[PDB]
Amino acid sequence: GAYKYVQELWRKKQSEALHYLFRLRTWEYRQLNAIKRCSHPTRPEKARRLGYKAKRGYVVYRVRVRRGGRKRQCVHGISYGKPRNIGIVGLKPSRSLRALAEQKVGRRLPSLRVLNSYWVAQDGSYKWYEVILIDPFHPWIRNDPKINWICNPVMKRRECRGLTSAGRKARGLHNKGIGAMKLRPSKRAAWKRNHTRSLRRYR
Amino acid sequence: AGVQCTAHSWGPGRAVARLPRKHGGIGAYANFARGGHMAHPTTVIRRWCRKVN
Amino acid sequence: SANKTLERKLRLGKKIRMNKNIPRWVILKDKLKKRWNYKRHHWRRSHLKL
Amino acid sequence: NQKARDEARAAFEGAKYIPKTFRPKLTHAMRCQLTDKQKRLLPNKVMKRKLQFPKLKYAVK
Amino acid sequence: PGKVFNLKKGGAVVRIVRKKPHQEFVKSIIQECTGMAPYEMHIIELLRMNKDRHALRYAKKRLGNIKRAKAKRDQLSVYARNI
Amino acid sequence: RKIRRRQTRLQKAKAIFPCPLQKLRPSVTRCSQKFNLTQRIGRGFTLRELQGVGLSAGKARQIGIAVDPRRKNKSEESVARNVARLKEYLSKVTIFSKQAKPEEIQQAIQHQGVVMP
Amino acid sequence: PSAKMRRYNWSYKSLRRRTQGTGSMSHMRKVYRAYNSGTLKANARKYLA
RNA sequence: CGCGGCCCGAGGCGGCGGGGGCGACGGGCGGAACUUAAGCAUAUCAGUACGCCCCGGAGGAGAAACCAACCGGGAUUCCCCG
RNA sequence: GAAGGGAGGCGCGGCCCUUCCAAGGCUAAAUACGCCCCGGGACCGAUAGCGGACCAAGUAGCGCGAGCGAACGGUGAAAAG
Ligand SMILES: [K+]
Ligand SMILES: [K+]
Ligand SMILES: [Mg+2]
Ligand SMILES: [Mg+2]
Ligand SMILES: [Mg+2]
Ligand SMILES: [Mg+2]
Ligand SMILES: [Mg+2]
Ligand SMILES: [Mg+2]
Ligand SMILES: [Mg+2]
Ligand SMILES: [Mg+2]
Ligand SMILES: [Mg+2]
Ligand SMILES: [Mg+2]
Ligand SMILES: [Mg+2]
Ligand SMILES: [Mg+2]
Ligand code: NA
Ligand code: NA
Ligand code: NA
Repeated sequence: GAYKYVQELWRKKQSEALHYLFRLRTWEYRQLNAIKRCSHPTRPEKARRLGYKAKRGYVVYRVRVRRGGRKRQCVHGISYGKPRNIGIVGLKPSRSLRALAEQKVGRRLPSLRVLNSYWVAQDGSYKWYEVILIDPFHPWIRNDPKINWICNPVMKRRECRGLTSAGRKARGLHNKGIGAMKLRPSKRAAWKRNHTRSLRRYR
Repeated sequence: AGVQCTAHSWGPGRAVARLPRKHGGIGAYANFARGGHMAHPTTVIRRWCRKVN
Repeated sequence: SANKTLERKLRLGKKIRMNKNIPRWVILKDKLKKRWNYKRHHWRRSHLKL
Repeated sequence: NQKARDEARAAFEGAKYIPKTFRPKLTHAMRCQLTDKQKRLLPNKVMKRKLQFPKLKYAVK
Repeated sequence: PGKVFNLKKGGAVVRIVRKKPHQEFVKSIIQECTGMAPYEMHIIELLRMNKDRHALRYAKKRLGNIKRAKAKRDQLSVYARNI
Repeated sequence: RKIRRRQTRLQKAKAIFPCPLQKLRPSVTRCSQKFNLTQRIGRGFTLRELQGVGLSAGKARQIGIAVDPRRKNKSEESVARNVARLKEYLSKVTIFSKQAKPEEIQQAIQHQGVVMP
Repeated sequence: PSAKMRRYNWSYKSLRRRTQGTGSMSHMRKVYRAYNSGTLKANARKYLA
């Protein structure tokens, strides 16, 4: 029941004990680099829930990202077209901060396979996430039927093609039925299928 | 066919007709120019078959 | 110029060795109609850019 | 060169790591690939299930 | 509408009809090593001063759902009226 | 495309002789009020029908029956209809052991199309 | 000295002027030949099995 | 003031991986204006051109926190129909 | 900022019914498609057809550069020229 106790404990983020621990952790992370290897997961139970195992080939990295909205990249803050495309500073990114951390780590470590990620802290100008990564050429990984599927060549750079959980949510794939019929198997594919001009032999 | 070159019209005021020209001054693009495209090029979306009850 | 690198000198060397006509025994061995080599150049007319 | 290559190849006949000039000729993509038995591996529970219900031959009518 | 008119609907067939203590123990233990969140203490104070509609407004503003808010108020009322 | 699809069908049928290409699938009613009184082919038999014929999902899948544990029956008439369908199919199905000589296997006929329309 | 090559879709003529197939393509030719009519597939099958 | 354990780090050695290329098809982002409205600013062109990143022989999607309202169906994909 | 929860193409509050179980993961088939190879055509026939039918074409030539970019088919049965 130990992990049940841990889970119920982690549902109370505003208690004095967890508040103190969070303050200590956020101070500690603020003195380090933006990408860093961890010796072991900071949250064992959440890592287990997301698929982590304690064997050779599983690694954990901590990633930091900045908070807030986005500003367009145009010289002197001038858009030139029609008045409806004139905004500069009030925009919001189309993908979540959790999905941006995986992209940063995947770019930094192109020889590993990304699996999942989870929240670990925030402080008012930053958020921290942890990413689970797999080494696809370690023999323990290659000879295990439970994780073998990630050694296939189609699992290359999953985060670059929006295939992780956060990318899938940004694509609208957590929904089904009414409201989700124009976005599978992808938005562009559905648009292409709905606008094709079919010209049969016996029209 | 006929649209792989770079050709633009010179304006009036040089004593030549107003069709598009290549860098050396050769006429291009128009259907009455040597090397140009068809006025209405043939396409495969023409209806080739017919229906009979 | 008179103060060149060896790299430029080697590329100009190949241009000179290639400025030749078609040999007479080649023209008749291959039954050639066009007997001039149109990849020749003349110093007074060309821009080698090398 | 052929004689020298044959001698050297006989020198590394049974080692774990041999010079890269003697390894089997493949492409990059097929070199970096799972073998056939690694693809057929299953967890034990699925192995048990797939043995108690083997494929059978039958005809209808 | 939303339903086809039929004075003998479903008269041709006969229908078929379909259809934890450990959790409470675990919750009680965690309640001793940690307290209550700051916004629940405020609701407890309001319930102690006899201001029910104020408590409902506060909970609804905090949670954003009226059913969850009423459930929370009923849950917390014991720690206020038990004194 | 017509020729290619036919060739694929023929090859697959050759590879599994004498098993039929299709599986036995249930008889269901068409949904709305507009098609209320007619039947079509469904996805798979429910567990209640199999219990009616005393079979398991593993055995059913072994002898070429499609099983759909997602579907639930809504009346007893459907259950009766599909139990009768299963009984007919079981009456008409023959099994070959690994001890049968090759000749009598050659004598078997491979069924075409939908199993029982 | 950028690691990648300079290629732009707004000019398919320059892509046409310099690209794969405008040179000898020695290694690719050899591998394609060994695959379509040769023993590369047999070797791969033996190595994997 | 010395030395053992754990923890957090540093330098080197061995064996294995990565990087770049491919006018199509595929996935993810950033993202116009000409044009139509007989003017034009919301709208349209267009979730297009183009820029950047990433695989494969296909990719993506996929076994219901689904449709429905019926004498109901039953993972995904593709075709016909409106 | 949470504990039973989600949905039923008009919002809010109340009471029912019908259906399903998010915030973790894998999966063949039916489908798309250039280069390259093979087959066919009520297609063009040297100002046409690809820019490019010619032993040397993205060649000669032009531009600081990004780029731009042609013209040129035919003796005769036999060179018996
Ligand atoms: K021309
Ligand atoms: K649009
Ligand atoms: Mg998937
Ligand atoms: Mg033309
Ligand atoms: Mg090293
Ligand atoms: Mg236009
Ligand atoms: Mg206008
Ligand atoms: Mg006008
Ligand atoms: Mg105007
Ligand atoms: Mg639109
Ligand atoms: Mg896939
Ligand atoms: Mg309604
Ligand atoms: Mg597939
Ligand atoms: Mg021509
Ligand atoms: Na790359
Ligand atoms: Na490939
Ligand atoms: Na002529």
